[PDB]
Amino acid sequence: SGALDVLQMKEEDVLKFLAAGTHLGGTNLDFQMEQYIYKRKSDGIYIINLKRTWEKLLLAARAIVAIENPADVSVISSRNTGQRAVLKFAAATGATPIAGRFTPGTFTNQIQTAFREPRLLVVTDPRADHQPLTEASYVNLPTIALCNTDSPLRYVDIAIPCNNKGAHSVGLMWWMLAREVLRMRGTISREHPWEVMPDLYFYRDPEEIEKEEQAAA
Amino acid sequence: GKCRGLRTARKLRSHRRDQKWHDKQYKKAHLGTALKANPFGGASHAKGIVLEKVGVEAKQPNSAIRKCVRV
Amino acid sequence: MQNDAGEFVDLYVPRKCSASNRIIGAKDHASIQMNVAEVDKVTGRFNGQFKTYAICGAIRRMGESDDSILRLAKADGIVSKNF
Amino acid sequence: VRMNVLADALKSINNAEKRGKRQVLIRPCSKVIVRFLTVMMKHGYIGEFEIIDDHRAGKIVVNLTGRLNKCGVISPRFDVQLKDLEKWQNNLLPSRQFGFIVLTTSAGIMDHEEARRKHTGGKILGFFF
Amino acid sequence: GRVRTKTVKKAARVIIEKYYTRLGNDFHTNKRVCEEIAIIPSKKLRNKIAGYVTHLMKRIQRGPVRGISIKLQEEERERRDNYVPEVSALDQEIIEVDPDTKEMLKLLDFGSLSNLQVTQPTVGMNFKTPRG
Amino acid sequence: KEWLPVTKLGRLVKDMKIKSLEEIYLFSLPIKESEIIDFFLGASLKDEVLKIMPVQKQTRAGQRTRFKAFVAIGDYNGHVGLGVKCSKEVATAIRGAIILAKLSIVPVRRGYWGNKIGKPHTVPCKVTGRCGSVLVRLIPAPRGTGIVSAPVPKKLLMMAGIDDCYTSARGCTATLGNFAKATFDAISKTYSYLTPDLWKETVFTKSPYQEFTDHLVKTHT
Amino acid sequence: MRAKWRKKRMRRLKRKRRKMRQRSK
Amino acid sequence: TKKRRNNGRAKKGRGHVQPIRCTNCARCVPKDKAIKKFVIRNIVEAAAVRDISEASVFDAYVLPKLYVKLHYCVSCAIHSKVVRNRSREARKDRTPPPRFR
RNA sequence: GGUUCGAAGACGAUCAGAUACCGUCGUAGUUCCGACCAUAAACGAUGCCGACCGGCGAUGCGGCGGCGUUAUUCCCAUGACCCGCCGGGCAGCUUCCGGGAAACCAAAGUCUUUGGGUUCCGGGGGGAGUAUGGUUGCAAAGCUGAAACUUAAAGGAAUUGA
Repeated sequence: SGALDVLQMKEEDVLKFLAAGTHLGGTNLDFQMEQYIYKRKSDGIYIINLKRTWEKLLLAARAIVAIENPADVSVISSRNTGQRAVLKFAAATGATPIAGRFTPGTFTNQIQTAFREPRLLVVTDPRADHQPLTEASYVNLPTIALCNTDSPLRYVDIAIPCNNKGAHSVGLMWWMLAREVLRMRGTISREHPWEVMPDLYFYRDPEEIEKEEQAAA
Repeated sequence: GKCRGLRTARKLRSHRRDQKWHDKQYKKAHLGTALKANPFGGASHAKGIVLEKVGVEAKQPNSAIRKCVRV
Repeated sequence: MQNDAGEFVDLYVPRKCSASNRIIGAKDHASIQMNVAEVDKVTGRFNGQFKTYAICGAIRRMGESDDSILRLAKADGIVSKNF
Repeated sequence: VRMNVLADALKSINNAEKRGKRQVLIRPCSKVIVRFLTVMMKHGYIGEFEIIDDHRAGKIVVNLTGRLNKCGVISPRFDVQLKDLEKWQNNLLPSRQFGFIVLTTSAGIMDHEEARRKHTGGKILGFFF
Repeated sequence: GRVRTKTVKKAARVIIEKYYTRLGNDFHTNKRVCEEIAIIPSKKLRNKIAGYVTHLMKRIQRGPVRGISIKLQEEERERRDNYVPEVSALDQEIIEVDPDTKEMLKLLDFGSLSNLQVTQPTVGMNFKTPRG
Repeated sequence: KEWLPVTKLGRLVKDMKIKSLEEIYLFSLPIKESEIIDFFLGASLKDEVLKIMPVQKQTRAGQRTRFKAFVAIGDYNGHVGLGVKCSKEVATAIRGAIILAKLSIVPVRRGYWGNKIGKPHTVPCKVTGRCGSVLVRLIPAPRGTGIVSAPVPKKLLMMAGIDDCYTSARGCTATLGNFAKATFDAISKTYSYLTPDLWKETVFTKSPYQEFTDHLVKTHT
Repeated sequence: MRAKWRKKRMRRLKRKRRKMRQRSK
Repeated sequence: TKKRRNNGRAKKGRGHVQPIRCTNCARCVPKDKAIKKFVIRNIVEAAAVRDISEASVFDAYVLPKLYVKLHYCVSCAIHSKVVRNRSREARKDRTPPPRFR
């Protein structure tokens, strides 16, 4: 994860976190997350720490490298912000996504024919994605979650600090992980800048399709 | 126990005596009124001169005249 | 778990939490096992080995599940010192 | 008023074990409680600790190993015999395999396993299993 | 009270889903396109089904119908899933940074950036809206 | 007549691989199948019925009756159950309480009163168990005493394996359901009571999902 | 019989008797 | 058996409060316990905001509102259906009903 | 000292009958100054002093730190608005700290893992706060306060129905 200038944060990964707006946190605060916070602005916005982004982007991407079968990874977003960020992710690591609407009693219930049984849960937001995680109790499920300063920490085993509500911010955190797992396997080089573009993983609003199809000519 | 001191020993012991007189199967025991009332006076059997035969009715649900004596 | 004569009598040794020293019971589901991968110091790739851990069911819903793995990580040199 | 010190401290550490702090600060400190503490850290039910001499009475910062279900005290300190120590232990420690009863003898504050070797009864302070 | 039971709409979306090509708007023609292929044991039940069809065939001409996929707008759904822009949203030269975000990055090695247009936060720390 | 196992841990068992459910107990993985438990202990297992209880629910035309089967089980050597089920006839209720128990079996500890020379014979320390408002307690006790208690929590222990033990009790014992529930939980609390024979640390082994991962990609979806 | 209106009734048939037991002095 | 936490009345620093006469009945009710309302109302409501404006004196005029403060006992409230009974969690909602039109 | 109200009373309506609701009057009383009386669901139906065990959004009193508007213009500091820090106060919200028979309680928690110090008090229902004696008062009444006899249920919190 660190000490090693073979896994370290690059000059080519500072002007993507700033340009999207992932460091820009909130006003309210839960008592657990004050060890990922630098200092408050005069305006009312919590600036999230950026060394503790990289040192906690690779540990999580250290568990997914320690996971044995590509299938078992249950990736989720209910919310419509990053549902093109959990499906293209599946089109790089070979996970099993469930985007849009969780059918409760998925993990817990046998007799159904939607019957799942993963070994890791990578969920885009604990607060919204509530029903996922309580199920992560009744069967034992080492959990990951892209949390914020706001949310409570019920059934999660790592807390990655970032602004996870925006259009530029959710889909940018779903490429590095997939980058930094694929680099940790040897399928993309640490050398060649990775051929895929970061805008492949942001979800498309129905208001900028009327901008893009209608203005091409 | 509630008054936990090391030299209380009497405070503790004036309170239970006081108390046990509230106990029924005891006060019924520790006053002279139980044996003043009682026909046998304090005893397991005691003989007597009959004087008339008498039928007593029974109480409800049940009914049937019950055959008694007056001694 | 013996008599005098040293022979191991009790039918299974349970797990124990790597965080707090509380034994992880048999009908305790919000348990966890989590392996974490190691990575070659010059190559930046998987070595073929990990650094396992565990967390019990009483600690997760209490709130302190994401500040016990970092107190166990850090100390085995996975994560750097200053953080 | 704080009529009796020990039992401030002894619940405190227990209530920092149920919850589970890495260490516990316990406020006004004595030569019975630091003493008791060393008897515990002689059988492994806690680890090493530091006392903080502020010119009043000390504070103490123990480090709590999670090998500690409950600590407790007895009050008042009754007067025990060598003929009358079975029927504490036999009603105050859990098992015949583990448990300890600290008391105070003329020849020192110590555990009930040792006061049967030195053949000395005396008072009683608390227990730990 | 003309509302149709689940026997109808079950067998309508299951007849639009596969044969969207053959079918259409006319009631009197899909009255035959519903009968050639299927098994339907009543002429009244035959007519209920074959006209909700026409009720449902005019709703593919405006928006995406919920309980049913088709091969024409399911490729054009995924058209946008396979979109990539030409100039990226994040790789920008003139980026904005505050005098607290300037002093936290400089604590790390990134301490003399040539493309940080260092700015200021608006003076006065009132933000909240009143109560009632 | 086939056993067609659905889950990932049950398909493994059905292939004769994961050997001796002490291995599943270690990993705390939740059993929701019947035959696993039938497959490991089986003919070593003996059931009973302690009480069938009726209950009702006032409707507008009379009322609906039903019957309630609490059922005991567990080998004369270290594991037991205590399931319950409610249905509209009795041998439905019986059958489907047997199965629901076998589900929640648990493996009992046991130890020595005093001296150590032979075998383990009682509840290794003073443990208490409750449900509702019946508080059972299980005090350790010397050889050939026997089980000193009431009919209910005698007919768990006897089987359990715990051979000699002094009890206590509280509360409304007539509310059998609770009692029988109160002493089971209790024995559930032998393997979660930490002594200094278990202060020696944990050395981790491997879950059955991780080692059997290439075999399960080829045998069931 | 409500409580308060019973405790009138003990209170009215005690105050009569205090007339009675007076006269016999 | 207990049903409300704050027992029918806002009072936690006092012991005794001052009484107020119910304006439908005339019952004494504890200031805090009461149901209160406030009414602001032009002397023309909807129908009579038309006849006067064409046969009036002043070039551009405004009429006065009529301000009352009401006070209800509990059953005076309930009879006149200013307020309902409510379900057990529902109860809680001190969030007042929405006044848009 | 007697405006209003208003136990007792007089009428009018009401009803099978109403010495009850409503309606018209109206005494004792309602209000002051003096001395008695000592009880109320006198309530949080919840002893006082002590330690300890979570998270937040308000609020009142006192003290301290800090951008910027506004007032006295001439600014020194005092008032008014703005974001925290600490102490004592009345309440809230959130939650697998924990408890309980549940409702529910950050106390009603730290209780078969049963001991921080100390004061009042209950021991199945009625009979019965009765009789009696002693006590206190002008009086009504207040503090203390039994027995013979009488009976397998009173009762609590929650379910479904009607």
